[PDB]
Amino acid sequence: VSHLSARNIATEALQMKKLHQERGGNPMLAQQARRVLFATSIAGQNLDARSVALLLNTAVYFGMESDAKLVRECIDYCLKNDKLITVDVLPIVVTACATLKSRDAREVIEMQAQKAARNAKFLDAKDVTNIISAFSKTGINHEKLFAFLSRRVQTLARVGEFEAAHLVILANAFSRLRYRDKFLFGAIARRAMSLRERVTVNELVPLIVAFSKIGLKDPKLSKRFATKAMEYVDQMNAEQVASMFMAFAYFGIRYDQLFGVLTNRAVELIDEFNAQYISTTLNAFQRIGINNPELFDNLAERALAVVQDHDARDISKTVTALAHFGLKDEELFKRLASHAASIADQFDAMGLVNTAHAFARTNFLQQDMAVALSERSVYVCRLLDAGETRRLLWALAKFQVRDPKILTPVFNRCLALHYDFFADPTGSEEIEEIFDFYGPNFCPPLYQLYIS
Amino acid sequence: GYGRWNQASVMQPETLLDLSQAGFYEGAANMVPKAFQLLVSDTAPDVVVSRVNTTAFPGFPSNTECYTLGASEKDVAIRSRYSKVLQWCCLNMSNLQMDGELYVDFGKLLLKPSVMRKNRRIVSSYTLQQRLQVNHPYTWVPTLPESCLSKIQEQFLQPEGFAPIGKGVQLTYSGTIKRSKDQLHVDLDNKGKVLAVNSAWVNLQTAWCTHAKGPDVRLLLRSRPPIRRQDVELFASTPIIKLADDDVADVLPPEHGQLVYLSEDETRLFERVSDRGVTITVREVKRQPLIILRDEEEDPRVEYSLSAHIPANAAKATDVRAVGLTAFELAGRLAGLVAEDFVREYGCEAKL
Amino acid sequence: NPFEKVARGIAFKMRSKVHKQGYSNTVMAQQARRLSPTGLLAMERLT
Amino acid sequence: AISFAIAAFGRVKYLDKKLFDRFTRWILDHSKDLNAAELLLTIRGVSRVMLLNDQLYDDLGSKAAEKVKEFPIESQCVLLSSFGSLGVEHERLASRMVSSIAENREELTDATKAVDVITSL
Amino acid sequence: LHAFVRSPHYRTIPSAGPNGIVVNRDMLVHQFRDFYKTLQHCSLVDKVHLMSERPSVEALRVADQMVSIGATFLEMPLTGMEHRATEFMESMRYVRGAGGPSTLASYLQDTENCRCNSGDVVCLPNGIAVGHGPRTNAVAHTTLKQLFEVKDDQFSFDVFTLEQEGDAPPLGDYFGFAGSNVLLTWKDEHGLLAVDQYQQKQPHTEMNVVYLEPGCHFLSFYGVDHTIDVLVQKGYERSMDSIAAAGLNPIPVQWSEMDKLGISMRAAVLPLKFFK
Amino acid sequence: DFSHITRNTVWGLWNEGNLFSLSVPELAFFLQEHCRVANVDPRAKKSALVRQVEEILSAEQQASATVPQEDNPHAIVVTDYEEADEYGDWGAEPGFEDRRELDFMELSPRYDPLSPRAFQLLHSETATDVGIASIDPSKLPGQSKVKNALAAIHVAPNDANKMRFRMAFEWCLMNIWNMNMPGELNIGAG
Repeated sequence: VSHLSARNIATEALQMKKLHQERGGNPMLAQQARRVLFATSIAGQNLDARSVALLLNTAVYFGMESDAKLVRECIDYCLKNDKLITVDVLPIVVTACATLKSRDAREVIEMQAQKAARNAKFLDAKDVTNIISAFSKTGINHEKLFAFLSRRVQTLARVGEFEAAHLVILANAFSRLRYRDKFLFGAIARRAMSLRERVTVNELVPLIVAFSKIGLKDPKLSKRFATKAMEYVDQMNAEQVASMFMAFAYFGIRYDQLFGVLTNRAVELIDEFNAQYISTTLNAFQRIGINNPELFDNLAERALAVVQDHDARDISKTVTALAHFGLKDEELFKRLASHAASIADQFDAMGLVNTAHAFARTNFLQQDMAVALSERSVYVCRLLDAGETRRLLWALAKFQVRDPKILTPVFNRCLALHYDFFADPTGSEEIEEIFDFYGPNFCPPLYQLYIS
Repeated sequence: GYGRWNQASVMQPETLLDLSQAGFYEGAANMVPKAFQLLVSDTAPDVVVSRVNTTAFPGFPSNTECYTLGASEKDVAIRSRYSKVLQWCCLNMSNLQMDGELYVDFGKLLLKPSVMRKNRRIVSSYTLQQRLQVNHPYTWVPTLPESCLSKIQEQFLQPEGFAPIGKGVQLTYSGTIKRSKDQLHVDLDNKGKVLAVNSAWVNLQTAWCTHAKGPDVRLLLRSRPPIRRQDVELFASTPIIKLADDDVADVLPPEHGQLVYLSEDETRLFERVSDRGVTITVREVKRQPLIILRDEEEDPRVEYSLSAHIPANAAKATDVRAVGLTAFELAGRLAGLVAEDFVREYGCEAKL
Repeated sequence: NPFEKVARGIAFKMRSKVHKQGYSNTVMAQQARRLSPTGLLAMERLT
Repeated sequence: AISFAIAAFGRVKYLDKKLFDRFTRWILDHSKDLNAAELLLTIRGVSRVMLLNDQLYDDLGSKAAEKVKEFPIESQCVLLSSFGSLGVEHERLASRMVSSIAENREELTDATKAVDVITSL
Repeated sequence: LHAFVRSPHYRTIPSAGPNGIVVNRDMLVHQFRDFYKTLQHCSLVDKVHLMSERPSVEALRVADQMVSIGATFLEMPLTGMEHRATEFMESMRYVRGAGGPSTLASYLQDTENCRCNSGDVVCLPNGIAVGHGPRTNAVAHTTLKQLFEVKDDQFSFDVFTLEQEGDAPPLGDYFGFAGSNVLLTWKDEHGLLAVDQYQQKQPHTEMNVVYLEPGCHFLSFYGVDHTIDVLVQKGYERSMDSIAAAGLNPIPVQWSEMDKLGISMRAAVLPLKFFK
Repeated sequence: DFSHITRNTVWGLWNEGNLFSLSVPELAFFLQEHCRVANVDPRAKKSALVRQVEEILSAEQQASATVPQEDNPHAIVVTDYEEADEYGDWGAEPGFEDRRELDFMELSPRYDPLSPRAFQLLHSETATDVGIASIDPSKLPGQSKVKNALAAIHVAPNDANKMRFRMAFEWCLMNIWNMNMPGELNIGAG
């Protein structure tokens, strides 16, 4: 008996999104948009392709899922009316129906893939990069589509037709998509190389990150990227410092001069360190092996200041990295142990066993974390692999834990996987330790299996 | 029709449409996020990675590129999934500033012919779980044969810590009221005085772990919604029931609501504390329904119940999953012990 | 601390996912809308 | 107090659903007895809140087309722009209403209003 | 304002084209990218799109399919072009990729018997010119008389049927036109004949004429926009001075090898007008 | 006032834009207990209390609900260098069961060698398929009028494997008959 004009509603929603995004985002605009859009309902009106994609985009932006009536009504008219979708409105719909968990939200994407596979040839640069960016987030792995789009990108990159803003998008989308090709990445690198002095640091670091994320590559490419990184170190903050430092570590090439200049310039912005990404820059050293102690002490001095920010992964990685180059400074270690004990509720199996192994390595054992980690181990002992199970068992052995409810499941698991447990030579000494610490009484099957 | 209708004011550009909606979020049904589980024993919905040494194959004899599949155990997957879902649900409930309790009940599961379709007998577990979430066609009826109490006490009650506390064979009444918007539950004393007036239960985590020919267990997590204490005080002066020499009658005024289900309960209690502050409580109810509304409750029913208590502080100190694991472990024992008489002389469970 | 913020966001998103326009709630409402077998003949008698 | 309220609501875009439904039902029940200078006060108010009703707009358009001489020039322009904004169409209203704006052309402030009327039409 | 070109095929490019002079396969590819850059900078075309690769080198002629006279298009008749009709299909896609189908020249393609070539029809301010010779019939001129003709004080549009000899090249090759009443013509018999034929028609045009040495390929378009620029081959130097003396900025481009191939400016690009 | 007014109730009222449907003592109690304000004059009318409650609620709200539906450079992330919903437990996936019967096989939308058009992994020890069977619930206290009732029972893996195999085989037979290619079947050991 009364509806809302969906076209003008879409226009108002577009204006509301533009105002919310560019001003800071007070929740009033979000609630206003949700209240307006909840009553909206596509009906016997005749909305064209644009007026449906706009509404779907705004609705998903403002925090709506398949629960809402509008989203369910808008995911249709795409199941049944497929020819209406054009290249201009394809990425909007494709990236709108990505985080949706509905089954019907995964069929649409499939259709779109087909309608892109035969049309990856007749596109310009902007359409190609928009479509690639839209399809990156969904998670599909249609090989023919990716091959066609890679060809088209290679053809377009022969004569300069990409501004210094779409190379980042293309490289990031391909790297996240987990698809590797020497020719495409070489062409992208060459095109980025041609636009000299146009690419700023803010547009250079993401390219390095994307290329490093697919680090299974060959030299002479990171060699040239080292040269460009020389002059872009001055006007960049700690975030890109740490990110590109991890990227260069993952490249696997020793850049003595680049590492030296990075160390020289990094100490000025030690104050900007929020202690959240200190884990990555600490772990990258362990990844490569550089043992410069000056910046290590500088990093360790900025720890007690910021520990609350530290998360479970951050603490685990930091302690694992500090295992090598063992300062064993008790003042940081007590506070870190207590903080991780508080956080110890949320953790990860593999992370659990590295944390226990590092704590046993550092020879600093206090009752609280010891008992807490021993309690939380049982829930994850089920899925650990051979060496990881061995490390956890030795961690309990160092912890002096005799509770049958803790040792029984791990002993059962190692009994069920004795062949791989006893086949590790590098860890051999470790198994040695465990039995001569505990004794022969616990698991007689393990007794005569070892004695064999 | 006044005030210079021919001079329309200049309409400001900073006007965006706004709507007012009332009652959209409020309601007992739309209160908290929910979850569901449908678990059948003797299952193994998982595959195990393994590798072998294949040195007798001409062509690619290296074992690095060798991958093989293997089977797994039955209970571990079920227990892990149940514990993970319980942990997530309890974390959410504690995040919403609410209190709740764990519940364990013994009985049987019955399904309407709606779930079955096209004379199929093998259905995916995911498909069944998704199909039992649209119309709720399950018809669970709690029951347990009474000719097992001799061996019920011989279940390691005392060795575990279960002891008989309080006064047994207590007589009470349990009734429910259907108000204009919600439902209320009332506990009446043997005399007729109301003991407690609470709100309808809401189930956050549902688990329906079935079993063999014996009884199956339906572990649950519950929360209690708030209630105006004005209504609590109001349902204490107006009489609800009148107890004659033999018969009982309803006197509730029509303006206050309606009596829809009332029954007589004979209760006794047992308690255990396992050196951890957890209170595992066993209760007995040999209920005989008196005033019924629906049709499928007209029979005497004796049933068991296990319970614990998880206040709104387990998100930081108390290990929630341990209580659930213990309850699931000790429910299987009582399921096994009464499995025989559940099918021998009373009951028939022809699973084929 | 970031994990606590993530947990708060996820919990409140899941809470906001539940309202009166849900698919399951609509299904139960329409199930309640269904008339009884005698309801049809009662409407015919009224007509 | 219905036309005044509708205009006050539509001048600030605070449409209330059920209240507006009852308002529309009332003004549909008694519609043949609405004096001039009140159709103009309700059409703008109900069109600035983006309500797409067919019967209500049909009735209001017919009533406004019946009484044309009472509406002055600026009222004519605003009444045309109100229908024009949403996208609803009415042949009788436009045909009967552009004649007055054509005959009284010389009283327009300038040609900008003329091109605005043409666009809205 | 929309221009389409096609990249050459490196594997199937033939040496020693139909003039007895060998060609360098690499040099074509080297020069094509510089031509692309000049075309996209020369401010004569709004957009340039890079067509995909195809085996046949005769497919490098993007033109000779479809001519833009106004908001509408005109497809060319299928007469002797059937052997490559398939690739024609592909071309249209790119056009439709960023443009509408317009009239599809239903009126022109299905005009009983048709003989038309892109280059016989050249637009002019309030005028159309059809090069009646060995490529275009009088039926096409009558059809254009029916379609693109309006006569009034302000609805003034005219069509000129220009006579030429049998051995003359297509009309748009030698005598062209550039904005602001400047008319470019070869200084040969064909150009003089065309200039005289135009002069006998509509004396009130007042069209200045600039002469170029014969054998020069140049590209110039009326366009909805007004611009002072021309594309000239980087060969004969005197033509550049002759055209620059009149106030027109020339832009040189290298087409030696492709000239030996036999490919002209008119067929190297496909001009189009796209509207809303 | 009393205990019925909680954080969830006020949050819902705030999100539905109906905070004024509350009494002054309720708002005063909410400000004095939940928001933890210093003190409130017991004279302020509805507007001041509503504005104060609203500002306090908005200021302390920091969990962003919007998800950016756009592409943006300059953003650095280190993450790579459904699982909960895989078991289908945290809700009812809308628009389910309304699809072609392709649950037992993986079909994705011409000739190509070494390109399986339909894959179906199978196992003998492990089978993810439950079964149903009939029972007589007449004994049970309350089901004294229903004669048939289905219960979930586990099944032998071999029967489920055979059922999936024949379900795929009928589809393959129909497809190959529609195409009418020369049909061959191979059963290889290895």
